[PDB]
Amino acid sequence: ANVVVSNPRPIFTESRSFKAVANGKIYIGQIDTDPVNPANQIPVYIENEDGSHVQITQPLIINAAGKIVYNGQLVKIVTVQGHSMAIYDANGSQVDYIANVLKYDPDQYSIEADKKFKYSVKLSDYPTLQDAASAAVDGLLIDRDYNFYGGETVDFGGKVLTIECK
Amino acid sequence: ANVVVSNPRPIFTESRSFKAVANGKIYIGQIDTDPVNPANQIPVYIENEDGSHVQITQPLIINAAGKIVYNGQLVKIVTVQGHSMAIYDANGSQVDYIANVLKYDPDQYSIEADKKFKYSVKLSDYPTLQDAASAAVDGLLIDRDYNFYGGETVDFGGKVLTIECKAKFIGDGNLIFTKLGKGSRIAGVFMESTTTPWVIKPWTDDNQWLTDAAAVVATLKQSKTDGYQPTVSDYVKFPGIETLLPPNAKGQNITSTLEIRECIGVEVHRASGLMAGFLFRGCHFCKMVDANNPSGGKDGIITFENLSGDWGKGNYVIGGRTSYGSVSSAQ
Amino acid sequence: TKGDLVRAALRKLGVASDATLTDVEPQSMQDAVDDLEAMMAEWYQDGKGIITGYVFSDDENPPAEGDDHGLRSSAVSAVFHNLACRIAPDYALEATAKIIATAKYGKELLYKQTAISRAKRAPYPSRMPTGSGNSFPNLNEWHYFP
Amino acid sequence: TKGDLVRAALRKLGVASDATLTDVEPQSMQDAVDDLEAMMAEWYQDGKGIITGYVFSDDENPPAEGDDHGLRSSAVSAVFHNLACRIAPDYALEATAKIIATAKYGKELLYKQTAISRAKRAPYPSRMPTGSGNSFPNLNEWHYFP
Repeated sequence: ANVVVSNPRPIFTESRSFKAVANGKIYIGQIDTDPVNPANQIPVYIENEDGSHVQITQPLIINAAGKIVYNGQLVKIVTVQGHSMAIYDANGSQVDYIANVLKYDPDQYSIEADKKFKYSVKLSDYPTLQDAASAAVDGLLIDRDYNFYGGETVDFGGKVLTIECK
Repeated sequence: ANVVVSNPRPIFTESRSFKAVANGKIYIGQIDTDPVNPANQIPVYIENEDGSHVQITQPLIINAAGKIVYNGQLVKIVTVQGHSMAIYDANGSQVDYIANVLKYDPDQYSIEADKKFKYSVKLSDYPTLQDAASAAVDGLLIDRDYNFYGGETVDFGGKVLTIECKAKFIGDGNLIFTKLGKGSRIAGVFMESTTTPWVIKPWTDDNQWLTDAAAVVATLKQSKTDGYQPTVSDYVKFPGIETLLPPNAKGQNITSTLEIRECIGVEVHRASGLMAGFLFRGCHFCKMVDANNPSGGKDGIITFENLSGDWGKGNYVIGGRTSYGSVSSAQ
Repeated sequence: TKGDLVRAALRKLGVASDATLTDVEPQSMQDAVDDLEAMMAEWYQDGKGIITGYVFSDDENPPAEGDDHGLRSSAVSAVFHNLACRIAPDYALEATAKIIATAKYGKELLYKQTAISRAKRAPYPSRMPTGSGNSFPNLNEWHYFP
Repeated sequence: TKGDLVRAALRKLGVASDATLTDVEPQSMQDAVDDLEAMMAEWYQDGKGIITGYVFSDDENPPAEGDDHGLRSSAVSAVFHNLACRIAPDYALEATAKIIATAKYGKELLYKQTAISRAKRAPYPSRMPTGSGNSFPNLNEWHYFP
């Protein structure tokens, strides 16, 4: 859509020189508070595009490309809330502090799309009402005509359905 | 989890070199226009470390690392709208031109599904009803039972939400719904208690009456229908019934109650349940619309309690019917 | 942190730490680099000035920060004392005796090898004898080789 | 507090101890470390700059303090005392007389052994006769002196 990140691939550099942060640490924690404190600091998860979340240690390691790395590979790190990011270099000096990091990006989109959307099947996407009946898990929509004969039975499988006929 | 890590400070490099832009000027403007002209310029905001926003002029100074900087310190520069961005270096050469910054990564319907499909949340995908209620911005679907206890408060965030209950709410005490806006609907609701309370039947099989105390005690059973729980009024009505009844069948408070507390426009449609009650506390302009055969408990099926809050007005029973109850069905 | 100096950006923040600041982030975002480029035309007059390995930067597409320098690792220890004195008037101050001395001493070292090679006598005139102490005297005048 | 001179990270708090600070941690970051790296870059050329001997950073966790000492002995009394004088203007102060004297006299004894290796007088040219006081030289004249 219209949503895009500032850095197409996350990369962290020194404040007044364009050179990657080497052997840096990133502390991820609650918004508008220092993530240095363990109390504010939150656990970070690797978001697998499969639809799995696994838990890893709270600090993120910065390689020599200035990119996030965990388990010797480029990872996609997510949190369960809006977070603050604090970039620290190898001398432990604070390069940059970002109080607010929030994004809507649903990628994976197996787990996400169940919770953020409603489901109604349209009769136009099936050739028969029987197929659209078994494919209705919540909503059912009748947007076109259906022929029927004496003694034609349609089964919904015991599912509770809100049917809308237009 | 879904909040992907990012740095709000964009990386700047030259068009034909890897050298980072420095001592530049950045003009922010309207969608698909040149931001350089003052006519197309739009307010640039700084997102502070208190989460507040202060308005600044469109020119942004670029540090020697190719990142955004303003006030001489590292800050987050945000906008409240889509915008055009023109990146310039110190020599006045135009590094980039972005016609509309918020236009980027389009295609692949997963991202673009936000603007063209109805939102709803599902109770199975959130740990609790508290989480599912506050995460509901449109629909709320109850696809599993929710265990509740008295004093359980579910915050809906002050939003108009259509709660479509295709599953029960199990528990005893008050399941408290707060902050539901005007025009909110609760439809298909069912309320069932976890325990099965004792009930007495003071009628025959021809649906008359039993006026003998021992005969009412003889029909004593644990059920949620074909009788209602022993009332204090029943003790006066049938003399000596109380002594005959066991202690466990007396003093009962077993009702599964959905309480709408201090909301307006919340109308409970298709109210059903076994040992069910609906208590509207402090509410005004809230109706019970077409209740379909509920069975009452110690708490009334239709209860308007305006003892807390101001005097009730607009609290109506329009259509529907009720059955059983150990107290007044409409009170 | 700072790695290898592949940019005048790393030089600039170190120069600001020498002149005024006590090893903290500078307000500069292009200041010392402008003085560096102007000093490296007085030095390295197309290799006829002070040779530091410098190569010119266009400063069109180069922003004049990440700009070309090509300076030696040896030449780093000189320049940041010279540039420290150059941004000293900019703050309405004047550099101390340590900075100006090392600035000249660093400039001296960079030109040292150049001054050694260019300080050499020219060949013997074309009027030196062929020599009869050199066998088979023939040549009139001299070769002008040695 | 004054640290050991084994590595640049631990060296740094002892450099600042000389110049200004007394029992205070250095507010020097990586800015003063790179100045020491380039100090022994020019000096690590060993054709011009005075031979110190040094081991350069291979990146430990800090990229510029990943180094180790390669120092001779007179270089031990030279390099960090010189660095202390360079970081004294950072705090807008000038180093005391003991620090400047030690760094000089440390650099002075360091070039003492270096000078003998590099510089030696050239022998006789090749206009040189063998000499007739020679007894069986087995040559008449010489290619140079030998």
